[PDB]
Formats: sequence, structure tokens, C-alpha cells
Amino acid sequence: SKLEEIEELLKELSKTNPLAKDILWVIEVRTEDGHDPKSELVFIRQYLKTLNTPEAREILKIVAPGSEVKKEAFKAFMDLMDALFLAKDPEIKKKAEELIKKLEEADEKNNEEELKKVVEEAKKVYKSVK
Amino acid sequence: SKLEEIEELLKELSKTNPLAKDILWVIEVRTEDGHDPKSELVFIRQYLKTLNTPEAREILKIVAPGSEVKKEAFKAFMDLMDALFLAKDPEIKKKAEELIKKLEEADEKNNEEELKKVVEEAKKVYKSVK
Amino acid sequence: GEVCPGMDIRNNLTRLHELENCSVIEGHLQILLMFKTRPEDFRDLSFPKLIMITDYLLLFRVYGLESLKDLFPNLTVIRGSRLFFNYALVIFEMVHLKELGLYNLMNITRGSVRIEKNNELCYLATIDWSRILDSVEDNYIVLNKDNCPATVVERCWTHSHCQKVCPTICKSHGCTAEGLCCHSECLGNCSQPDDPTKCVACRNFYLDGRCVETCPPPYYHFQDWRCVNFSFCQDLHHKYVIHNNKCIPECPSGYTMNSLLCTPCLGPCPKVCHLLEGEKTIDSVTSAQELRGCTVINGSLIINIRGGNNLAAELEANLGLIEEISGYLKIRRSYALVSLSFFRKLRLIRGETLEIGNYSFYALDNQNLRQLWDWSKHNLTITQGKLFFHYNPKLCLSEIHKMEEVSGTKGRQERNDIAQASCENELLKFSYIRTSFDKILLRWEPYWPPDFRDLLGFMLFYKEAPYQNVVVDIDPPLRNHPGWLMRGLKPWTQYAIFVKTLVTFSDERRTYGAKSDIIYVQTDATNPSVPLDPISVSNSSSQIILKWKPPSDPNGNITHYLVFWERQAEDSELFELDYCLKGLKLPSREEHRPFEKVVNKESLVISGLRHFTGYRIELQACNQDTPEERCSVAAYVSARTMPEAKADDIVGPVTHEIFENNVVHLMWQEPKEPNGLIVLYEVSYRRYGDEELHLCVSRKHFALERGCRLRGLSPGNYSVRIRATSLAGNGSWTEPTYFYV
Amino acid sequence: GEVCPGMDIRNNLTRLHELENCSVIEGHLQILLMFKTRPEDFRDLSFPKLIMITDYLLLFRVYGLESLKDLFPNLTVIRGSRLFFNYALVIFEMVHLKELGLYNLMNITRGSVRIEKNNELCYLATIDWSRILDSVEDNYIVLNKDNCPATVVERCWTHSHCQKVCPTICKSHGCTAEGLCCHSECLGNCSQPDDPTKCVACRNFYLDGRCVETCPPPYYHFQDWRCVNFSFCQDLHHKYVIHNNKCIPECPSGYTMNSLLCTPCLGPCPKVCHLLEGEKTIDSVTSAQELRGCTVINGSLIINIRGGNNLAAELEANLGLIEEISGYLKIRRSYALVSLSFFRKLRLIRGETLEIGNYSFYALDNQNLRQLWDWSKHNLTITQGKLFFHYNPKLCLSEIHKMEEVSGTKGRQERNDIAQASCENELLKFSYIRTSFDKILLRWEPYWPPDFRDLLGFMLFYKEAPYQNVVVDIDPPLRNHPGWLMRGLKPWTQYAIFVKTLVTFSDERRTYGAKSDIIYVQTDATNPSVPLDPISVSNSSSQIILKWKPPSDPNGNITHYLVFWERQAEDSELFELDYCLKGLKLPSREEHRPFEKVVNKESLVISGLRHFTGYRIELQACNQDTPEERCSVAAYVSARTMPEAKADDIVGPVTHEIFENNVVHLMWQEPKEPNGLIVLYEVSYRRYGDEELHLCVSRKHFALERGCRLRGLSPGNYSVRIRATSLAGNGSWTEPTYFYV
Repeated sequence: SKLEEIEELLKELSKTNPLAKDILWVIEVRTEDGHDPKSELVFIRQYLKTLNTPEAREILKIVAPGSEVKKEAFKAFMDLMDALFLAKDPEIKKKAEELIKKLEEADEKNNEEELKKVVEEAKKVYKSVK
Repeated sequence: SKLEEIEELLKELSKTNPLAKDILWVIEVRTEDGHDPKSELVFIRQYLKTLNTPEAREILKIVAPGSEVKKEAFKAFMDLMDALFLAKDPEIKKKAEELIKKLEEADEKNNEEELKKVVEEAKKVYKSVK
Repeated sequence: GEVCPGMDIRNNLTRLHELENCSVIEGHLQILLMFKTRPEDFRDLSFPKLIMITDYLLLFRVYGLESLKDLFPNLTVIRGSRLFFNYALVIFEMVHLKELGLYNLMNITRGSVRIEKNNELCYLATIDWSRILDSVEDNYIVLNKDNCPATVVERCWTHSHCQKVCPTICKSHGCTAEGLCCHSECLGNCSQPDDPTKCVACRNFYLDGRCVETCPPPYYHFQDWRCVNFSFCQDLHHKYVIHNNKCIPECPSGYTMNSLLCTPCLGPCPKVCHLLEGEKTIDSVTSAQELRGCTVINGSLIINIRGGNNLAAELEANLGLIEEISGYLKIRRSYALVSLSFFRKLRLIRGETLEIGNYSFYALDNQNLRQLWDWSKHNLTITQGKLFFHYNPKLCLSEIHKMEEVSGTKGRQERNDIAQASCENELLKFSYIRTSFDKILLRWEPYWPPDFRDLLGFMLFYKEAPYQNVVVDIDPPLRNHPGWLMRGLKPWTQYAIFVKTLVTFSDERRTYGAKSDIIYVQTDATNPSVPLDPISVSNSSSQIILKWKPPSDPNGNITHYLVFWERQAEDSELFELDYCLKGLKLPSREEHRPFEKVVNKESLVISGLRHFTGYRIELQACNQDTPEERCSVAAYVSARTMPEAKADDIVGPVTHEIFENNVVHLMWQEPKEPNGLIVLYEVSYRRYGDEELHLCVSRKHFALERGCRLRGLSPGNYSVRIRATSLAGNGSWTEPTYFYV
Repeated sequence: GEVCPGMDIRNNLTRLHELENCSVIEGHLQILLMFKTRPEDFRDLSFPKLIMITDYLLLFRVYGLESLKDLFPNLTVIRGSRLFFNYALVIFEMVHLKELGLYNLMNITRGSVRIEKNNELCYLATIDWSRILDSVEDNYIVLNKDNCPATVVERCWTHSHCQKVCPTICKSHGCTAEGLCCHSECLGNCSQPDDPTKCVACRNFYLDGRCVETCPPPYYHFQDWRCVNFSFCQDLHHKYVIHNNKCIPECPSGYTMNSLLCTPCLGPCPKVCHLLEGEKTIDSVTSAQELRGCTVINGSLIINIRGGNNLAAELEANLGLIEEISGYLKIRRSYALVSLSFFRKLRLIRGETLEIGNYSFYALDNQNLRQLWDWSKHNLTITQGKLFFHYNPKLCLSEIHKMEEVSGTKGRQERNDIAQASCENELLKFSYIRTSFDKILLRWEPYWPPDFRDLLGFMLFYKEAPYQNVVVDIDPPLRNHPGWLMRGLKPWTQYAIFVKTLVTFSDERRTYGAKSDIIYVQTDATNPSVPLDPISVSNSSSQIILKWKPPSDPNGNITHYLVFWERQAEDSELFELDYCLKGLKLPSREEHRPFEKVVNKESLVISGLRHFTGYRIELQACNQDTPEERCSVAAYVSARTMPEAKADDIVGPVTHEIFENNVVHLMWQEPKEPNGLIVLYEVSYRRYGDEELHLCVSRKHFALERGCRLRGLSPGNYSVRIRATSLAGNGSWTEPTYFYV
């Protein structure tokens, strides 16, 4: 799958990077585990947040398109686009009204961190809607 | 004088020790100063006590016979044995009675620090008598 | 082609009618939640003037739209200056859309396509986005219903609205509605071909109905899009600043206003950080790092630092950003910190934000500090509010005094605010010092506390002090004047030195303290180290561009390069050896040395020398230039100059004499300034009709045979040539000699 | 020769007459301090038996003595075991002595002379002190009044009491009263010459009227001067111990009693320190350094020390001497102290000395504990008294309970004995781990505090853990199991790993956190580094005592030395080119390589080889053998065996054939196991009357000419011999060959 493609291009990168090689080690040990690939993936992404060297950040972005976060934020925006008028409570609609403005802002300012916080909050609110 | 010969043989010692050469500089410095030779002498002796490396101690002993202290020790003996029977106050005589035992025990112990303290006491007692 | 700003429209389409006077939307168009609208609203409601949207489009629950061409059939470009999720258009969840059919779209300068859930909406896969959008990573198109140029199938928005594929030669600049390219400054379309004034969108800038490469002020550059007069720049500014002749919304980093010119600032910018809640508590480095650069502020601050050793370097880089604090600042329970000074600019707590109790500063449980500020050369002041210091008696009122005095806060506190007691009641004084280059005397006197017993000696701390950016103990004297010497120092090295007493801790009457003085002190200079990189490079036969580099140990203010050289008497082995074997065996290698105090030059062009001659070099490094000097042991090299192709030659032809028995005797002369030294002479000779033969003559052979001698020669006219060989190599041959044998 | 203990005559002359029973004074004699004495008390008193005083003499303020000879005419020796300020005596201000006149004084084993201000005392400078005192340069003879042999003045104590002359051959051992030397074991004098039983004093040991170099038990060695039975040794012991068969007052360091034998102890000795008032307080290392060695104690002590980082190594080196404390130990204002475990041996506070209120311990202001005691095994009990632990809530009651139980103070304490707190109130656990040689995985759970918000992540601290004689943070997880991996550990290296949670401090009852667990984990072994010191030493022509040394990186429990070698075929050039230019040009220098897993042997003997033959060596050093093996890239060397100067011979005589034109061909053969290889041959030939001459035949000359072909041989009987030259050298010549030409 495209995750296997990620792994193979990571073979490529590790051939151009030691850290990618360590990630491949992580990958094979996880294969030994064979548990939820996405869970281990997200953990490793957070591990990149941890090590967070410039090279680590680059590798993360490569495996973590970041614009990945952009698409996910777009989906959350569709969620809120439903919620702000079709939510089950006026309070939810008002919070979504705040949040659409907040998202327009974040989009202009286009900060990965601001957008992460916004989307997490959007999920929190959409809990009430769904 | 024994001071001058001390310097002259310290020439040899410094030729056998950098720190003795340092002391020779110090001697030059004092020469410029031209003040009480014994003053700077005893100061530098205490300076040896300060640096007090094994080599520093050896050098100090060489320039400071230490057994010197034993010479003032028998002098302080004369002082104490004079005071014990001729001291102006019975308290001074009893202090000398303590200090003779202290002398004998320090002789056995033959430590020069115990003896330094003892001779300080003897000086105080002798000053009280005279 | 007019221009108007782009806004959003929620459930009220009435504002769409305002687009009739617009050809460009300086922004986007966002239409959302139209439960009010119907097909009658949008089936042919059209604004053909509109030809481009800078940012993007949006269309959600837009009940009634039939074809996207209807509203803006002429719409051609989307600059995508800002793009919602990097997208250009939202078409989601409208069943009325039968098609898009926009028969004028040419290019999307930035972004991809989104369409979804729009029932009845056909002709989506038929679009060849490869030529339209600069970004086609994911033209999101799902859950919808879906003659003309074909690419791999016909490409078209509708079977009639054929895709407006311009000829490839038109580039992104676009083509007219008939398919004829536009000018390079144009983008997308133009009313007439190849005319910068007839464009619809500009590659560089739209200026007064015409595209221009650059914007002429007061019509400065506008966001790489158009030109706006300086008055409108100010209008945007006030409700935007000139940079690179561009009225950008704000100046770049390191810039400052010049009334609306973006003149560079001092680099750092006085950013007015209106603090979150006007506040931020500080205990750990991460907090400050987060807020680095708040050169200006609005708020107070709270401090609970966790410092306990020599590690403050991590900290002030974030600190000191301002000379004042409008509100208060609070600190409590801070760790074993010693210095309360490392805050660069700070000078005045305006205290406008009052700490509880109408305070404007607080300090308690900070029973740690022993350094606060250099008010001696630093200015303090405080505006208003009570200030709290109590329960921090590590440093007692001694310097507090100074603090409230310089703050001018005498009337703003009481002793209630203030209270291990490292508060030196005395400051000892140095008496005498004497200096070597590495070992320096000190002297002082039999100082004693009134209970002289309390004294336990003296604790020194020092350090090398090359610059003024900002370690042993002693025992008591006797009743007498002490001193000190060290060695660890180095020549001409400044050091800061300072002592405080080693004293008894008299508990209840714990002696409050006997400090000492401070001194920046530099040792004596001395003879430096050898100067390195000695390379005697030759620029010319008799010229040597010598070069060195400073020593490892300047050991004083450097004064001169005491250079020294001398010509070398060439080796006697060359005068003793003989090398005349075919396949030449040529060898290979008082006195006041002439000198100079070469100063500021790490090199020298030495003249008067001899090409390829042995020379011994010498250079003492000297940070002194008097007759007596701190001069290092010299650097040296046995330099040899560069040769000449004249000094290994032989002048004139070979002198010769002959005998009746076919014996030839030869003689010649050599230059007296050879390439170092001539050691042998190559010899060649020939008779007419025969062939030339080679021979060697060494200096010993030269002496024994007055040069060269030949025997058993064939009769007839004869010739001889000889070439002198020096240690630099062979020179020039002799002039062809001739004689009869 | 009687003997008496050293005794004092001070303030009273009544004890003088007991000296009559004495010949040896085991100690000193002290006469002083009674002004009442007059000449009538001493002018005629005599103790002739007196011979020797071990330590010294004295006379001042006991006025009256007229001559030392009368009192002790036979006084001869002074061992000077201990000396009067290194003087054997002092006579001062004695206006009564006319002379010492001691005509038997011969030796003073130690010390110098001091006699000052003694009026009427003559014949002091006349004394031949050089042969008497072992130290005369320290003599102090000033301000006194001052027929016999003269040495440079007449040497004598009086004009009649002449120097007791002992020939130089007598040494310090002494001579009889007549001047005849004594036995080597004697000292000073002897009743008869050359008899150890007639000595007056003994060099080594007095033994029952005789002198012996050694003391036979039970009459052990006594203070290097006599012998005493074990009975008297015990008598001295009970108001003394046998060491090296010597009854010394006490054994030297590292010794213990064995009832009176000086049995060695564990080195440290149980010294019972009755401290100053049985007390001490501690704030600086100097105190403990002073108080080193108190493996036993009598007193109590106090503690107050600083601290700023992991810097306590300086401390316990002086600490933990006893297993208990008779009284109390006190700690106050040691803010930074990390533990109370710094005392090795201590096991119980006897608390016999009680703090006020019958207390036995106190604790205050030490809010810096990471550890306290190895309670796991530290059975640190407490005997009696109450205790105090306030202002130390940094560590909480949860372990104060533990201290109480192990102290057994459950019935001796109250909450009044006890007081930022960092007492992690939960336990963190590890879910999974994986190990490489350098990179090691970790896992654990998505833990949350009940106020899950409070979590801020996790602070790991590890170290390498080869022995247990005694570092990064994380953020919170979420909904699951976190983990960790590092990069650069070393193979097969154990590490101690443990974590504490990063959490927000809540100033109410704080979320103290879930303390993690400690793990000592070793990384994977890996391929080691190359084994070094590869030396292929040749024990014989075909034998090589190879030797290496371990690699730089074992990278695991080493397993074997997989050696690999081969016999290298000699270079082709040596097999091709001719080397018979006079002034010899002799040169100089599947695939199963034979192998072996040499184990535990850093060296090897290799057989089946060839002298001076080339061999390419190899060794894949391995810490794994049976499966695929973790082995370094092998070490290597192109070893060459030691040569044999026999495998360069030419077997048999010189095969030859003759021609009529004085030309003779030569053929021969070479050994088939040469020194690497044979490149050329040396040919020697002679004729009668002539002399032998040499020629060379290369391999190519050998092949073309089938060896050698001598030409122009002198007519007559002719002989030839040949010797082959190998790269190692030359061997045996051919057997003589003869022929006629």
C-alpha cells in the first residue's frame, strides 16, 4: 500500500540518511509487533516531534506531509460547516462561528501549530455534533 | 649570614626545583623591599605551609629546619622551668606544671604542630611571668 | 477591467449584484448556506465583467445554480494569492449544478480543484487540469454526477463549452477568446492579442488599466498584482508600508517606520508584546525561549526561577528585552540564584498594573540572591505602588538601601517589605602587588575582627580578564602583614582579582563580612614564541618574497619581526665529488647576519641575493624593539633563491688547442655568480662527416685537464660544444667551436 | 650489669640513693626543680654500678654537683632512645662542677651535648666528643669556664682523667677500661675485650648478662636493646604486644590482638575515638579528613553541609566508620544534601548521648533528598530518644514511616517529630523494550492523572550499569502506549534506566506523579573491532609463533580467533628479471585459505610452512562462533617465514661439458623448497696456477645457457663450483667439478 510505498521510499531516504535507517529499524520491529500501523506511525511522528532535529523535521514532513494536516483541517472544516448551522445546540453553532473566523485567520497565518490546535478544538466541538 | 648561605644553596635547590627558583624571585623581590628579612622569611614559611606540596614541604624543611622548633623548644623549657618555681602567680606555676607534662608528651609524640601550640602557650606563660 | 475586494456571502445573495461594476475581485468570493435561494436566483444572473478572482471561490448549499459560467462567463484566472486549504473553488453539496461550462477559464496560478457531492454536475473528469492549475496534486472531485480538444478523450467543460486550450506558445500569459496569445505581461486572456494594455490579469503588475513590469510611485507596487497610489497606501495603513517600492502591509524584519517608508531599524524591533493576560510567570527556560524578542510589552511579569549553579548563560539571551515594565513584576520562591541583574535594558517598573495590595513589585522566599544590579553604572527608578522584598535576607538591607534610594521609592515602602546573612559589614583593602610575566605578588596587613579570633583567613577568586564583559583561600595572619604570589599566569595577560575573608561563622553574631577590592591586572610581557610559516618564496632570481606567520606566544605587544639572513657557503662535497658518468650523476641539494625589524609585514622581499644560492634565514619574534628585547628564539630556514638561465652558461665558444697526434685540449670560462654553484660541464664534439659525441667535465676534471682533453680523434675539421651544469640544472651551450685535427 | 627503669628526681632528692642498685637505666634520669639542694648533697655521692642511660641526663636547679666522675665513674653509654630535646643531658648554671671528669664515657648512640653558663666547669672543649657522640654538630657548649693525648688540644676530661682512648678498630662497640676493643655486640665498654658476655652495654640486645643479636622467645626482642620474657611483656601489658617476635607496646597499623600476639587485622583498626567532649560538628571536608579512621567511637556528632550538583564523591570517602553511634548525630541547614546514606558502616543510633528533651536525632532544612539509605538492606536501627525532622517535607511521610520501622522507633516518635514535595505518589511502569547494540526501544502506557490535564510528560534518566554501587524528558501521551528509542549505545553494555513523570505542579495537594521503574539492560553484542598487534614471529623455518592482541571493540563476549593464512606465491618479477649485474642486484621483499578458530590464545604456532616463503595471514576475530558470527573485518599480514641458509644450495656437483675452443657449459639443480624462491646463481671457477674467479647466472641466463657457459678458459685442468642465491641469501657451493681445457 501507499504506506508500504512510504516504507520503500524510506529505504531510499535511509540510503541517504542514517535517521531514516533507524526509522526502518523501528518499522521492522513494529512489523514484528504487527499492531495498528497508524498508531505506531503517529507515535513515530510524535517521536520526530521529540527529536525534532532539522533533519528529523524534514523526514517527518516527508512522511508527514503536513499538508496532510491541511487536508485533515479541511475535513474538520466541512464538519464545522455542517455544525455551525445544523448543530444540535445554539452554543455549538456560536462556537463554530468563532472557529470559522479562527480558521480563516489560521489559514492566512498558516501556522502548523495554530492549525493543529484549531483542528483539535474543532474535533472537540464536533464531538457534540457527532 | 645563614640567610645569605640559605639563598646561595637555594640557588642549587632551585636548579633542582622550579618552585625554589620562584622563591629566589621572591628573595629578589624582598631585596628590592629591603625590609626585615625575618619578616618575609616567616611569611614565606607560612606560604610553604599554604602551598604545602610534598616538595614544598621538603623545601620548607630545608630552609626551615623544623628541629629549629625543637631549639626554641628547649628554650621554652628553660622559660617554663624558670616560671614554675619563680612565676609571680600560683596560676602561672600550675599552667607551667600542665605545660611540662604537655612538653613530655609532645616530645614522645614529637609532632611539631603540637609543639608549636605548646610553645605558644609557653610564650604566653613567660610573658605573664615577664 | 475594474477591481473590487473579495468578501464572503452567507445566505444573502443580494450583494452579488454589486459585482456588476467589477472585473477583478481583490480577494475571493465565498457563498455559503443559501437555504433562501432557488434556481431563479442563479440560472442566468451574470456579471460578465468579472474576469479573475485573486484568492479563490466557494460554493456550498448554493441551491439553484445551473452552470458555473452563468454568473461569470468571462472568468479566466485565479491568482490564488490566498487559497482556502490551498484550494481555488468549493463546489460541494448542490444538486442544481448541471455543469460548470465556464468557457473562459485559462489558468489557476496557485491551488488545486475541489468539487464534491454536487448532483447533476457533469463534465468534471473531462477537464484536463494539467494545463490550467499550477498545483494539481489533488483536484478533489468525488461523489458528483461525473468537438473540443482531446488529451489522454475530448477535454471540455461541456460538449459545447469546449476547453479554451490556448496554443502552447501563449504560455500562462494566456490567449484571447479566439485562441490568440496575449502579451508576456498579460495573464489568462486579453481583449486584444499581444497588447500589455489589453490584458485581463498581469504577470507583474496592473497599472491604471494596463499591465506594467514595475509600479511607478506614488502608485507603488501592490502585492505583485497591481499599483496603488500612496494616498491609498496610507488609507490602508490607517483604516501598509513602502518596502522595495512596494506598499507591503508591514515592513520586513529589522525595519522601522519613516513617515510610510520601511527604513531599516537597528535589527532588533521594539515589538510591543501585549502580554497574554498582560502576564507570564517565569520559572523555567522554555517559558522565556517561547517569548524571545519581546523588545516591548504590555503587562507585568511573574518570576519563580529554578537556578542553582553557574548556568545563567542559558537565560539572559531571552531576557532584558525592555528598559521598563508598564505594570508590576513579581518574583517569589526563586531558587539559589545569585544575580538579579541579567536583564539588559530594564530600568523602570512603571508598575501601572499594581500587584495585590496596590503593590508594583514583590520579592519573598527568594532567600537566594547575592547579586542584583550594577546601579553604580546603571540607573533605577520605580513609578508607583508598594514593593515587597521581605524574607530574602541572604543579602541584607545594605544594598537594599541603594535600591530604594535609586528607585526613588523611599515613600513607597516600609521595613515590613524587607528582610545566611551574606551582607559584608567590612571590605578589606589590598596593599601591595608586584608583577612578573606569570607570577604576581600581593601584600596586605594584619587585619583582625575585634574578636580577632573570628578571622579564619581569606578567600581569593580571580580570572583572566582580557575584556570587561562582566579562586583560593587563605588563613589568618598573626599579631604581621600578609601577601600572596601565584604562578599560573601568563605574560601580558590581564586578570581580574578579588578576595573576601575566610571567617568564623559566629552564629547569632555571625560576622557579617570583610570583603576586599577588585583589580584588573595584566602580567609582564616576555619573549614570544617562534614565528611560524617560514617560507622563503622567490619572486625573482635575487628577490625572495619571504613569508612567515605570528608565533604561538606573542608574550607582549608585538613590536617587529627581527629578520636575519645570510648567504651560505656551498657544500664542499660538490667540489670534492666527480659526476662524469654517461647518464650524468649531477648532485642535488665575525658574521653579522643581515637583518631587519620587519614590522606589520608577515613577509619580506629580500634583495641583493644570488639566484639559487644557499641562504640561511633567521627571525627572532620580538614584542620589544629596544636594544634589549623580549625576542623569541628565532625562526630559521636554509633558503635558496630561484635560479637563472644565464648563471649556468659558458661564455663564448670552447677555447681549444690541438696536437699532431689527433689530441684536442679544451678550455672555457664560467660565470662567477652561478646558480648556487656550477659543479660540472657537459661536453660535446663532432668532426665533419661524423656524428657528435657527448662527454662530461667536472670541476676536478676541469682543473686536471684545463677543462677537457680528447685523444685518438679522426683527422679533419673538428667541432666542440660544452654546456655548464649547476645544481639548478644545465645552462646554455658554448658557441660552436671549430678547428682542424 | 644491673638494670632499672627510667625515673625522675624532680622537686626532691630523696630518691637519689635508690640508684645504687642500677647499672642500666631503662629510660632516663631527671635531676632538677629543687633549689634546696646544695653541694653537700652530691659532692661525695657515688653510684659506681651505673653504666648506661637509654634516654638522657639532666642537671639544673639541683645545685651542688662537684664532678660527674664521682657520681658515676663507670657511666659509659647513652642509647638516647628518646633524648632531652635531642640532647643526652643538660648541665646549666652549675657554678659547683669543677669538671665532668667522667673517665668511662665512651659512646652516645644518639644526641649532642648541651652545657651552658656552668661556672667552674672546665675541660669541655677538650672533650673528644667526635668519637663519643653520634651527633656532635648539634652540641651547645657556651658560657662555661672552658698530659693526655691531643687531637686537632689535649683530649681529656681532666689533666689526669685523660681521654678513654679506644683504637679506631673498636668502633662504637667500645673498648675495655685498658683501651682494648670490645665485642661487636658490646657498646662503649666491656670488663674484658672481645667477649659478648663481658659487655657493659649491648649493640643489639641485652640478654641475662650477655649481648645477643637476637632475642629468643619467650624472651622476645625488647626495644632493640634487651630481651624480656612473655611474662613481663604481659605485666607491662596489664600496667605491650609481640610483634615480629618483639614485645612492643602496641602492634603497628593493620594489626589486632591475639592473646599478646600481633595478629594482622583487616588493615583498618577499631580505634575508639573519645571525641572532643565526645562531640563534633561537620560543615567542611577538612573536618572529616582530620577525623579519618574512627572505625570505633566515643561521642556524638553534628552535620551541616552545602551542595549544588552531583558532586558528593568528596564526602563519603571520610564517612561510615562505625556501625553505630553511642549518642546522637545532628543535621541542620544542610539544604542541598541528597541522602543520609553517606556512612558505610553505620547501623544503629545508640543515642546514648541524648539531645535536649531526651532526643537522639534532629533534622531541619535539607530539602534536597533524592536518596536516603539502602533500606532494602540497610537495617539502620535506633536505640532510644525522640527525633526531629521538620522543615524537610521535600521528602514525605511515606518513607519517614520506613525510617521509623527500620529504626524501630515506632514506640519512640510522634508526628511532632516531622515537618515543593516531590514524593511521586504513584508508580509508572514500562510496557515494552527492544535492544540493538546501540539503539534500544522502550514502551509504556498512555497514563493519565485523574486530572489527566496535569500530566506534562515524562523525564527519563538512565546511566550505564556495569555495577550498582549507587536523562531526557517526554510529553504526555493520549488515547495509547508510548515508548522510546535512542541511537548510540555501545554493544553488549548494560544500562540502568528509570523515569520520572514531567507534570504540572499543583500547589494544592499536588499530583506527585507516578514514579517509573528502574531497569538494568544490556545492548546487543556486535561484530568486534580488528584484533591488533599482529606479529607472525617465526619459531622455526616452517613454524610461526603468531601473536596478536585483542581488538579495540569486543562488542560481545569474545568466542574465538578465526585465523586464516596462506602460502603466497612469490612475485612474478622475482621469477622473471635478471639480477646478475656484478654488484649483485638480488631483489628483496573454491579458495580455501587455511584457518583455525584459535580460542583463548592471543598467539598461534603454524606448521607445514616454508622458510622465508610468503604467507598472507588473516584473523576474523569473533565474539560468536557457531551460527553466523559477529566478527570484525579480519586482521591481516603478509607474513614471511624465517629463512634457512641451506635451501639456497645447488645439489650435487656442477654438471658440465667441454668444447675444443676453451668453452665449457655448466648445468646444475636447485633445492625445490627454497627461501621463498631462488633468482640467481653464483659461479666460481679456477685453474691450477691461477686464482678462483666469480660469475653470476640468473634464472634466465640459467634457462638460455642451461646454466652457465664459461668461455676463453685457460688451458689445463680446470675446476668450477656454483652457489645458488635465494631472496634470503646464499647456501652451500656445489661439489667441486673438474675438467681439462
